[PDB]
Amino acid sequence: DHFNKTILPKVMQVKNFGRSGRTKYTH
Amino acid sequence: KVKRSRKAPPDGWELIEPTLDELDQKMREAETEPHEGKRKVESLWPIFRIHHQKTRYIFDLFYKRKAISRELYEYCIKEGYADKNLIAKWKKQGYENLCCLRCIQTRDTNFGTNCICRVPKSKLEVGRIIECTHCGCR
Amino acid sequence: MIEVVCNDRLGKKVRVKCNTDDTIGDLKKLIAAQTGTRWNKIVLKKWYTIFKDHVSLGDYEIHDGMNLELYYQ
Amino acid sequence: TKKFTLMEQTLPVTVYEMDFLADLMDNSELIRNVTLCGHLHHGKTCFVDCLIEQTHPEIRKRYDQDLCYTDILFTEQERGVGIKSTPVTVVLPDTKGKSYLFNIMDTPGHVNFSDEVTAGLRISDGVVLFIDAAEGVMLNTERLIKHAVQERLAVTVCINKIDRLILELKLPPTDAYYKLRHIVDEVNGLISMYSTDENLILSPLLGNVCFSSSQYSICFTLGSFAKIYADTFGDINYQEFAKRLWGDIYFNPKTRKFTKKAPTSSSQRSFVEFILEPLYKILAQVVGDVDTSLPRTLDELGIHLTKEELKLNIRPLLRLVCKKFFGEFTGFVDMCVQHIPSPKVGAKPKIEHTYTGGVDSDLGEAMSDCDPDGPLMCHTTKMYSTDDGVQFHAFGRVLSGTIHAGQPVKVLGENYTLEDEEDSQICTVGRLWISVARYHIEVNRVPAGNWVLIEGVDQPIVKTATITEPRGNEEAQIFRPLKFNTTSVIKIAVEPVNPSELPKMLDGLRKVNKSYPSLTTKVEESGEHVILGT
Amino acid sequence: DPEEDAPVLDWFYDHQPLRDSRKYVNGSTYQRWQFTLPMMSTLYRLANQ
Amino acid sequence: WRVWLFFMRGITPLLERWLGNLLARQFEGRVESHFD
Amino acid sequence: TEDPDLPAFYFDPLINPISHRHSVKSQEPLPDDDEEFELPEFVEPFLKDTPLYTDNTANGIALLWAPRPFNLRSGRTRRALDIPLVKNWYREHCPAGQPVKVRVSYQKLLKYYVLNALKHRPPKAQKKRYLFRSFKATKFFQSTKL
RNA sequence: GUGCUCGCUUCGGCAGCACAUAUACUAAAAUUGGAACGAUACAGAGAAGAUUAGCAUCCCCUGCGCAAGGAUG
RNA sequence: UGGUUUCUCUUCAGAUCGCAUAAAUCUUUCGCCUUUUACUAAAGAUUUCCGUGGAGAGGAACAACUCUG
RNA sequence: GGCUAAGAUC
RNA sequence: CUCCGAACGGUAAGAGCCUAGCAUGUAGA
Ligand SMILES: Nc1nc2c(ncn2[C@@H]2O[C@H](COP(=O)(O)OP(=O)(O)OP(=O)(O)O)[C@@H](O)[C@H]2O)c(=O)[nH]1
Ligand SMILES: [Mg+2]
Repeated sequence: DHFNKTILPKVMQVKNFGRSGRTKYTH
Repeated sequence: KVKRSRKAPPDGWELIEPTLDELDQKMREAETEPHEGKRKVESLWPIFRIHHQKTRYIFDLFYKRKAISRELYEYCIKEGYADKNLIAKWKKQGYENLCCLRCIQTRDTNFGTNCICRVPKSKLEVGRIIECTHCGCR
Repeated sequence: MIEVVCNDRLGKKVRVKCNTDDTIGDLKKLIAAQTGTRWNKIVLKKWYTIFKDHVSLGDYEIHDGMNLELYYQ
Repeated sequence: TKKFTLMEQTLPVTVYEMDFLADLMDNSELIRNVTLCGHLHHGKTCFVDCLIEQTHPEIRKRYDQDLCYTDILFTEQERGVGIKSTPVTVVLPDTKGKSYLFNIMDTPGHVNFSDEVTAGLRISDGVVLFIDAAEGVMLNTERLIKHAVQERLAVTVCINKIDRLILELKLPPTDAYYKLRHIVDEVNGLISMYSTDENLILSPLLGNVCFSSSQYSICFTLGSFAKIYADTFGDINYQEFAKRLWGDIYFNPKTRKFTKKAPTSSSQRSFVEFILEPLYKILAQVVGDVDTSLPRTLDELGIHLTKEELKLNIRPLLRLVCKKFFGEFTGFVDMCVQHIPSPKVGAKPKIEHTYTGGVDSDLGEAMSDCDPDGPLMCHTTKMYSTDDGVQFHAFGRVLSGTIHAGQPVKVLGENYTLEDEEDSQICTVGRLWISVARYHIEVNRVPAGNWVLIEGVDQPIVKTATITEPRGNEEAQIFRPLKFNTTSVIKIAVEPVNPSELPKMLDGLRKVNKSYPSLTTKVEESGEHVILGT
Repeated sequence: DPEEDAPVLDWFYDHQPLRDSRKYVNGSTYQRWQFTLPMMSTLYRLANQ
Repeated sequence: WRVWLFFMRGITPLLERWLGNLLARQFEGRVESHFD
Repeated sequence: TEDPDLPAFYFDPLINPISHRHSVKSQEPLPDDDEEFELPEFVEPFLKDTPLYTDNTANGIALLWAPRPFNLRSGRTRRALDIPLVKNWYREHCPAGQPVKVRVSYQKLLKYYVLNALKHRPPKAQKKRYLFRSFKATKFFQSTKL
């Protein structure tokens, strides 16, 4: 969480080949 | 022990208060008895023996002596002083001194019959000092 | 603040976030708050190296993500 | 048949289909062609179901959900507004009650669906409209009053949903008569726009107002409630001297005097002391205390309620106690006296406003009896559809004639029936019968007055058309098309997704133009198929 | 209080009369239960919160 | 309480098939070439 | 009803009243009253006017407009795992303010409200019953109460 | 054991009538034979390969497997 | 005509059988993907389980209180 | 003894 | 803005010695 995660291109939630959940928590 | 109703039991309960307390203290001391001495099912024998004497005290006070009121009789059967099924089997003329309600079950025996508890000694064999393992006595 | 993951055997694996200068006695209180045992009966181990009860986390160089094999005493 | 509802194995009826239904269609003096209009949701389609439950022994009433049998379309049951009128023919007895043909047609009441009302009003005779007693007049009530009086038809108001004034507002009965008089003054005040019925004023003393409750199955007309009073050991000359319970005040001293004076300081009118006072009391006795004094009020009013009916909820027990008390809807005796002027006998201005003259050849011919006119005098004004959607069915009231099965009819079109005869396209109409809400009769003959569902003569018909026999017709003037009294201002274009299905959308736009009258599909010059809507 | 909750005094306090009341009999082994009009009227006052 | 009572209501038909074989092993003891 | 001091049927102050109610001119006795003066009447009215209007009216009418649990006069079995007690204000457009936690919690609770009713609506046929009742009829189990 | 016999017939009892008809891998037992890849001490995965591969034609263990994996002729 | 209950067992359930609602399987779809199971939810139909509804059969409690007619 | 890319093959 | 993951793919490979928590309830003379 030390990164700002806004300069990053679209989204990087988990880069470990296990993204079952597809959410960003705005809806 | 907690009465588990808190509903102001009527008259006659104080007349049967120390008698039922002595039977309840006997069963609680029998429940705290260790498993030593009893072979396999002999430890459950004082559990039914204290339960048989507890049902005989309420039934004699209601049917035989007829001193207790019916309102105190229904409060005693609801609080757990005596089982309603044990008093129902004793109402019939065919069974008045039955050992336990488990011995009267027809599906309990492997051969599909009754136990030795519900059998008179004159109709039985000559040499037999057997006791009912499920019920507890004859 | 390092996120030490006290990952023992048989499913007991929890995350424990503690300060760098925090002592190991404060870490066992946080590890017991996620595992459900007494903090006095928890012994942390890393290949037969039983940790002490008075040494800070900054002395062991336990960085973020440095997992520990939890055991019970 | 997953398009609309239909019959269910020929459901029975208290009226005989041959001894009573066949004889009523021949007698033109007892026809009573009516058409209900109502407001948007004033309980008109549900009220026709109450007449079915009073006539048919099909007990499927409002136990949990409603029993709207007039709305046959599946979209009408899902949306709940109804987009198609359905003619209903049943046997509603009067107070004497021998037999009435009761040619009714329940039209929807949405403001955009005014074209279906103008099709039914220009075809039927009776214009008995329903007003919700909770809201009063509305936008649909003002447009229907101007449309009915301009068509030279009758008028008879009926304050429906009268249970909302007691069970949903808790209004006092003294103020309820002041509110009910505000409706009748506003309805008669709105009726004073077309100055042609100044002697025909809508009033409950003249038998025009007919109280009812479509939600809870009640009827409190002045003729019917007096007959229910005299039946309960009254013997006080029902419908002969009981026409004084409006404005007059009864008094227990001088009990044989319905004077107009006010003896006591708190003594309301006779309507709020003999009619609305028990009606507020009977609803309060069942919905207020169902465990105490409920059989006491039922035995005092003479209502033998069984133990199974006593074990119901508060809503169906209120409807079952009212149905056992009132019973048959005898309130339409006032709707047969003040209204329903017996078509083919007293329908002389009806043919004068529909046909384009036709003096000495068709004016005296169509105003004559059913049989001896001869060229069948047919005029359809609504094109229904079957379960397949392809084969259409016509619907119209025969003015004077009888073409049963064999005789074909030249389908006189809208523009192809003038002195310059363009096309007729005559065909044999052999599948003509009488229609109901859900069931469908199978009749051979078809006299005047009744609504005939002619089949097979609807393919060269795109709008309200006429049908006459080609056996010597003198080519009279055809009927005028139905003015919808509302211009379809909204226009939405429609084009298929795949462009290869161009005649498939063109054939569907032609069939949709025959169903809805106001839908005038005008093909634009740019090739875009437009559709005008309300 | 025994002023507004009078018909629901003893019935709304335990689970054994909730299914085996046997007063205005309601199917003693937890069957279809039938109540009165002020019995459900005092019920709706507590459920309105 | 409602969600986790339904969790055991779905696992009670499940776990008899999940752990049914686990309690049973302690007493029972456990391409295109085909077309050519 | 705001308070049970008002009577059974009462003209509520939150009702737009009838303004005139004097459109007719009948200060003098009408000639229809003298015409109906030869109409006698001595019988009882259409209902027995021995009681009043109503005693328990405010409690009874409000119970009629009550929702599905508080309106039926015949209580069924209705298992404790079948009375949700949370969907009464879940599918109701609840939040007046704006919490960020309440928005997705109301959206997800309404999601499983639809999804358990959209495709999960079978006729629910079955053939078997009495699973644990077969164990009670065995020769080894025994029933008691504790 | 429970209730009754116009029984002996006292009312202390006896005899008869009616109901109740076969529980129990039987014991608080007797012995009988042994398994950690578990610690400790010894040396410490070679500091080095010329056939080029799979598919089907008999069983133990991990796992909940109508997924899967090791060993196999 | 004549019985309020309670427990056992025999069918069909096309009624929100359930005014509320779980899991697994099969055939198609998406996201991650690195071997696999545990994965995300859109459609449809097959079981299991939590339960229930009318109608005959056998026991117990006042069946006698006399219920409707 | 069959199917596998004259099975690829100096 | 608060959507929190678990196992397998992993510790080898062996030599001599040492000690343990376990299980069956028999027909026979
Ligand atoms: N509770 C109650 N509801 C009523 C009563 N009368 C009418 N309604 C309601 O009013 C609604 C309107 O009646 P509909 O059957 O739809 O007929 P309609 O008034 O012509 O309305 P549309 O069909 O939409 O044209 C019905 O659905 C009823 O729910 C009543 O007396 N009591
Ligand atoms: Mg309608």
